[PDB]
Amino acid sequence: DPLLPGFDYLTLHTSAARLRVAVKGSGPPLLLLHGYPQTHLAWHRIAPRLAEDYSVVLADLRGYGESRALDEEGADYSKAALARDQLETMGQLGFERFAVIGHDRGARVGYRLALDHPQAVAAFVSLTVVPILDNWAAVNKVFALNAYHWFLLAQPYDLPERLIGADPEHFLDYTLRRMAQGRDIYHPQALESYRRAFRDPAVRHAMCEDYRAAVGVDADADQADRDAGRRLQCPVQVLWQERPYAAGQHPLEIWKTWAGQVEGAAIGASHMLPEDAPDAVLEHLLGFLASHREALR
Amino acid sequence: DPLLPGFDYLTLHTSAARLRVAVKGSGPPLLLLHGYPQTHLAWHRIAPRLAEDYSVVLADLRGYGESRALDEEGADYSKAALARDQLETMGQLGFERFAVIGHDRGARVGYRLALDHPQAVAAFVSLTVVPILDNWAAVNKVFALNAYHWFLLAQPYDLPERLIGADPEHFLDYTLRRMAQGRDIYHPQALESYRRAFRDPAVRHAMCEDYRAAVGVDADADQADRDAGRRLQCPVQVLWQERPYAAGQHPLEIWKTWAGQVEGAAIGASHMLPEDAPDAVLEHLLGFLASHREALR
Repeated sequence: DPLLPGFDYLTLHTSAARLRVAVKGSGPPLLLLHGYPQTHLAWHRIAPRLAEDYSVVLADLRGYGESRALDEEGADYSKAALARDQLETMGQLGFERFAVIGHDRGARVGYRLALDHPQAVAAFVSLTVVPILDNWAAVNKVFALNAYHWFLLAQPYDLPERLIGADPEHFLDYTLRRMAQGRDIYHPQALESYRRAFRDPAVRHAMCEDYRAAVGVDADADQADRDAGRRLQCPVQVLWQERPYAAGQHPLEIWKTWAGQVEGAAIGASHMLPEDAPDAVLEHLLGFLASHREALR
Repeated sequence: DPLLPGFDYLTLHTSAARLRVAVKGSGPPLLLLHGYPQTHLAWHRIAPRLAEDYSVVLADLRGYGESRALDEEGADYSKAALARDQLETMGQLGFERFAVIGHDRGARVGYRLALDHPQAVAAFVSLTVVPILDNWAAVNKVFALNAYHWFLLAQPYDLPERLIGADPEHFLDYTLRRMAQGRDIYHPQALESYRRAFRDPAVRHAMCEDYRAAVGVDADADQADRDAGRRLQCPVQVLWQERPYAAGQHPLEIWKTWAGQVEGAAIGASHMLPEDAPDAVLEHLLGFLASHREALR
């Protein structure tokens, strides 16, 4: 089976970025946002089915894959900046309001987009993510060991770049295997795309910048919204990895503190839900989007 | 001024290790144990003064500097194992009971030695260290960012070895500058010794093993002592970096939960107390050892 049959590959020129986008379909618009250390190809098992019924837009996040900031020196990689990229992307393609489905870092861009630009986001789906403010409050010994890279990649420039850049393919391959819990989920051709991106020093730097923003400005933005009592205004679905959650850390419970309309489900797979559990993900997504069909109008 | 004038350099062959030791002086015995990422030379500003009045023994920790495990494949780098090295070292030199002064990882070896072998430790001085069990309980976002390496170096073999081994001198130099807060405290010749050790892949591996033990067996050992109500039996001095401490985290308060006889002082310097603040350290050490002169008998 081919990868992304019938998708049209575009390069969009926005005010601050050159963005790689792939589009297919007709009907209400959906924007799908991948995570780390991946590209838009992570959606290859999901996006074709969605494009049977929806206008589907896949994008590489700024700095990841083939997307680049125009400021090659001091670009902004905050989630707020990447949220503006999404507004501009969808606007250029003809959409002022759209649903957003994110995995991992892409879900962080997505919820920030929903908070900052509620008029633009019809519905929001998070795969594996709760807001960074909640993640930081949960840090303990085991968290820091399991997610050691959240702390490494956030060290000041150019410490992590020097470390992860020594043998990029080793670090990429190690990381993908770890995130997949050793499961054979990566299409060999999608993998070559992830590898090529990670071999680019600019991509690795942009990834570090994402992690630095997570510690800093992204967390400050979440705190400001918490202080203001600002919530997501659209229906939210959260799909999470089946595992134990400590008190106060269950993803459905956390999302209900950020949004008045929340639903979700556990999926028995690795963290890499798009690639590991596409049929389960699709069943949930399709049902959610159908249930809120009027919201998508 | 020369480095370690009149010190006699020895290589001791113990049951599980080949240990680099340097000795000088006469009188009651003191064992000085350096930390990470250093060697026994870190004591060069302190040990000569002490050797005017005491029998001074400086050792490279197992795997650090010029000290090596005999098992080149699966050696034990727990603090308990390194504590046994110290018993054997001092015993070979003629001492069944002695004072221990440790900095950083060396203080971790030292307190473990005191807990496991109370008959051997006359007095204990910790520079910058509280027990690992207390450190782990304190982990939060800021801790994990500041001490990111505690989490990186504890990742399973051979992840951190691959990262820190790519450009060893870059990582060593970065780390020493960071620990010194940019202060010009490293004697250029001591620095070459630290650099040579870090260029050895076996040393870097042993350092990772230390950090892995900290997460695992070392913490389990501390918990067992806490469960048993086992405390250090000797007088303890703690010298700590002048900085704010959260409630429950002040080093004097923590040590008083581990020992009945505790004193200490803040020193206004970087973490690298032996090299940054030797005169302050010496004033405190000399006074402590003189106050407990009868205990050293």
